[PDB]
Amino acid sequence: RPEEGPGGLPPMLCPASLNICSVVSLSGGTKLLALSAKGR
Amino acid sequence: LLKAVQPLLKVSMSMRDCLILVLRKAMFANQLDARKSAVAGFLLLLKNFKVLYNSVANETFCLEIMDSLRRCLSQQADVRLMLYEGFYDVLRRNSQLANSVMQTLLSQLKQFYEPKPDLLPPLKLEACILTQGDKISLQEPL
Amino acid sequence: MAVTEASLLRQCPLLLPQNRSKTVYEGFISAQGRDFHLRIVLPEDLQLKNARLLCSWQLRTILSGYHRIVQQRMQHSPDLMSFMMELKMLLEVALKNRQELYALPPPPQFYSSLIEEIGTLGWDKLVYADTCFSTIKLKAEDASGREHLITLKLKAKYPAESPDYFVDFPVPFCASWTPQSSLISIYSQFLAAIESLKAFWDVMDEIDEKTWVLEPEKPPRSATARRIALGNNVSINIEVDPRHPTMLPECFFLGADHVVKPLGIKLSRNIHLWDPENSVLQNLKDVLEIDFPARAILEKSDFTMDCGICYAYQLDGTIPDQVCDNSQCGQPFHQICLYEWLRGLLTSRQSFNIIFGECPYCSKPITLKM
Amino acid sequence: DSIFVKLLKISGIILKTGESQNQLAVDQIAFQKKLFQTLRRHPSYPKIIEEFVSGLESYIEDEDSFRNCLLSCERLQSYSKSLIKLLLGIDILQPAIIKTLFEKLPEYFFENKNSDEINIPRLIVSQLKWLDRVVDGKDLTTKIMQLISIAPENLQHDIITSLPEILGDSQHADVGKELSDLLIENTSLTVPILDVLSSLRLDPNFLLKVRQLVMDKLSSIRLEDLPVIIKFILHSVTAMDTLEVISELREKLDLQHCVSSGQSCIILLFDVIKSAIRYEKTISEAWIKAIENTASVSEHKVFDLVMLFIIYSTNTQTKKYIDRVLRNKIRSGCIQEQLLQSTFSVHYLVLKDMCSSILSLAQSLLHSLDQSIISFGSLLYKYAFKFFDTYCQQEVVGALVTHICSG
Amino acid sequence: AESLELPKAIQDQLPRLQQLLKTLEEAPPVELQLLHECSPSQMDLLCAQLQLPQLSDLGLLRLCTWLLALSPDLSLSNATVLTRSLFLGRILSLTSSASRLLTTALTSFCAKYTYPVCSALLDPVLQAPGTGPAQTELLCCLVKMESLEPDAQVLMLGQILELPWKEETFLVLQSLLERQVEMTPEKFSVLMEKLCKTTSMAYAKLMLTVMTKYQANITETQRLGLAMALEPNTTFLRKSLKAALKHLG
Ligand SMILES: [Zn+2]
Ligand SMILES: [Zn+2]
Repeated sequence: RPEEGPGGLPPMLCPASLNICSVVSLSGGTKLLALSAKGR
Repeated sequence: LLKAVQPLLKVSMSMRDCLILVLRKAMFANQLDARKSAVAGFLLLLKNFKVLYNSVANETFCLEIMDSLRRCLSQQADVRLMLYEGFYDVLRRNSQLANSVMQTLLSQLKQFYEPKPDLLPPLKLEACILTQGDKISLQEPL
Repeated sequence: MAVTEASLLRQCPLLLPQNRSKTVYEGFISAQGRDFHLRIVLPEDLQLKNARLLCSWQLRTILSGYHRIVQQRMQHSPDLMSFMMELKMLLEVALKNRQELYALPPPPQFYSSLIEEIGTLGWDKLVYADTCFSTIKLKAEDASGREHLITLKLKAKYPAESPDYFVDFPVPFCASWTPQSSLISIYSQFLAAIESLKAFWDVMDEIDEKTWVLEPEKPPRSATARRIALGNNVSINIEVDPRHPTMLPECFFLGADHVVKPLGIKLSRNIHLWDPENSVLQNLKDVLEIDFPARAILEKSDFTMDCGICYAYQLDGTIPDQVCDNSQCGQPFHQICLYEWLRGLLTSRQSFNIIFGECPYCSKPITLKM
Repeated sequence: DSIFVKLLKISGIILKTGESQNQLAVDQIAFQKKLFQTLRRHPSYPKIIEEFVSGLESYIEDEDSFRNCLLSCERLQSYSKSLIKLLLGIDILQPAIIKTLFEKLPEYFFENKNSDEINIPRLIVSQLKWLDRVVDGKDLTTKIMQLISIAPENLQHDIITSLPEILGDSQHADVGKELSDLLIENTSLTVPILDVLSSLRLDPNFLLKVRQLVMDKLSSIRLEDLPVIIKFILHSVTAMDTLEVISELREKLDLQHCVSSGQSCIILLFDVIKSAIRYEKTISEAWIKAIENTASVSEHKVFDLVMLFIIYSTNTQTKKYIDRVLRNKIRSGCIQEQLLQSTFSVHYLVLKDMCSSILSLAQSLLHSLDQSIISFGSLLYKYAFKFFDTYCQQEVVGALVTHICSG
Repeated sequence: AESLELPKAIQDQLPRLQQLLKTLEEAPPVELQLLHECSPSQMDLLCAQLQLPQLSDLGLLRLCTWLLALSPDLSLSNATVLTRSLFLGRILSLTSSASRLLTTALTSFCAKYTYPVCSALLDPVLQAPGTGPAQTELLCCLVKMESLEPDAQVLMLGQILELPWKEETFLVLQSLLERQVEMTPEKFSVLMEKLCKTTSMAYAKLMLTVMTKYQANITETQRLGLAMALEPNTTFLRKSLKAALKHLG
């Protein structure tokens, strides 16, 4: 931002990824590993 | 005081608008001097507050002050006679309102002038005296 | 009413006595058009010294940090009536102090009406809109062809209340808002004020271009002062009347006692030649009888106009302005640094708002007026 | 096809749409007297007036046409008076037109500064300014006053201000009385009233009466407005009115009650006083004669220092006299610590200015006997050194040394 | 007579509190945190025992100052009792315009506990007779308070709608309706219902202002009732109404 009044939220224009996982690199940027709902 | 001041006033806006605002309340006032002081202040504002801000935003402000001063031509002898001494000099340093000024004089002239020729007293001398309760006084020193 | 037979109904409409003996109250309490679930069990008698009071988890979340106040009011308070009065007013205060959690806009009027007015305006004006549609920023052009922005922050009800208008330009904008007035109305007020000031803008942009703006750097649109550089290691700052820009501004010179004098004297004698029909620069040229340097930069890229104490340019906004009255030093300083130094010295005596001392570099009399 | 429009065109005015100044084919005097004599020769001669103003009133239920009726008229042959003003040169139509003028004015309370930043209310009051004759001064007066009494502020402010053109020499004193009822009725509005009653033509005893109608409610002014009153009171001084007024005021005024806008307004206050006391030798001397006559109550207040110090700094003829009084009063078990502590805990920023003044005094006090006096002269130095500038601090230690080596 | 005892702490600490007040004619202690511990009945009893009404106007404000430093706040009730206790006699004494202090006082206090204050004072100052120039000026100044909250103005409006209306109860109401305060048609329609029942200027100004600022709120039903209300051209500035009146239909 104590914290924050509303949660107004962006998409990153990806589909429904269920079972997300994040690894924090800080090698670039943040680089994460997900499973799209269709099985990918 | 007010001659000294003006080098301030072409420079200033705030101070000019203050002087005016004050003189406004000297013109309705109770004591004698307030008027002849407020007259002297306008005469001198019109004189050197413009030859003729923007000229459109001087010709309306001058013609506003002049609207005030038509009142003073209404007021008694002392306050008039100051404007007859003053208008020559107003025109000299600020020529352009001659067309408003002269009419303003000419209208005051007409109140004493009998414009039918071969009518022998050509001037109204009997309305140029204010007599009430044996106070026999000049008003309008023609 | 007087009796809590009717006054309770009137002031807690949605509390339903569940038991015959008015011992279990249940239902809702009102607050800022919001009902909250509540079951308030009393003993067999009418005692609040001892009562139970259970909630929905929403309710407890909102009265976090007053649980003690709640317990105190239960034990100190006379009757249930005033208990609910105080509780309700307290909920009012809790929410307003967490005001940042609210503002669902009514879409059948809002999102549509706002797009309709944006249509009425035209899509060359707008520059910014938030994903929550709270903040907007718009452009207009001057006849000069300048972009002037205007931020608006709109509420759950824009047409009902005035949109808070935040604008760069210096003098305060006043917006005669009616619920009948709109974005176009206020845009037109903005254009009116714009076209009103244009002259002032013309003057400011003319100085930013043809002179070395010194103290303001990429100045914003609210700035009415302009610290201009002229000659070398002497400055003049000018603050301009927005309504009467062409009119004489407030003026003065920083720099050398020996340099600054003839500028003052020339200013005194010529100021009558000032004329508000011309531009500020075109009047300065004829009043001060000089032409200006236009960013004498690359030649003297380490000449040190800097403090000569801290050896830096730009101390916390402050600039090296105070100089030596000496041909051989001319060493600039800061007000801050020269005061801090001269305070220490034996030689230094303070009159009212002035300090006399020795210039650090050359040990000649130098004067500082705070 | 209305009597008004028809007889206006007969009398020689061009009555227009509403979008530009209405033309006039003939002289205004000729127009006025022609309209008069045409109605005179007309049947139902006192009764036509009602139909005349009925025609007028039906027309001006359009705002724009009414504005043109209010605006300066076009002169073919080169600027002239407004139509409503020109109707109001005529004695017979006047009272009714005034009545109708007044009647609807309060439609215009809320819809102000419409299109081209135009004040329909200030338009319409102005239309009365400097009538040569108003026939029924009393009727005008009583309506206009009922108007002030009811109407909201901004607008009424403008009316108030604009009262002294309007009123003829007839009725000023009447207006005098009803404003005095507004004055005791209304605190908010002491200010312009004050201006107006300064610029009207009045009896002095009346002005005295109202002056006290201030001072009883001087407790009760909103703070911003204190300054502006007090000037009046100290212009409402004669050589003979002085103690009386200062005495009441010197009691009445608090400086304790008044608490960032507070300190600014307080400064304004002392400045206004400062400017008064600057300019009346009579006031400075008399102030001090009406503090020392309150040596008796050892409950006299903060103001009775701050005034001395101010008056010492400001006025110099008095320097001996304040120091005499200050010794005589502090010897008496009056002015003490609790005062002097309180003065420099709140009123430093007032006194910051009077640096050199406090210390001229402190130097005068330590040269004395009577540890009571010298205690005060010390405490002076302690506060002086605590609160002021570094220059003041230097001067403190300077003068301390001077004692130590000589005294 | 009702045999109320103050909490034990208070009867014991009673003379500490009676000590403090004396000081304040000529930062808040924890003794003053004990005003909480008093029930308003107990407080009612105490404030009577403390002799709050006796103060200098100076002292009153200083104390208000001090009561506003309360963390936690005085409950809606004490504040009520207090205000009833502190001020009401003072207001009901008023012959002249209330002192700037009290101006300051009432503003001051009302600022924080604007509802408790004006909850307390509104009704009884108005159902009083001898209610005169000075008093009405205090209630006007209350409703022009910048603090005074939309929700609270409506609670104020809410509670003024309980009262007996005369000359004075319009003047409060106009000045509160001059702040363009939203309404249920209920409140609006009852303002109008109330309003419509008669030669007093106050009557008209109120009428005029509502017809103009609240046009947007007014049904035809209301307009007919205005029609009847100014039938009496005892009403002045009748012509003005009629325009506005007409302007709606
Ligand atoms: Zn430095
Ligand atoms: Zn040097």
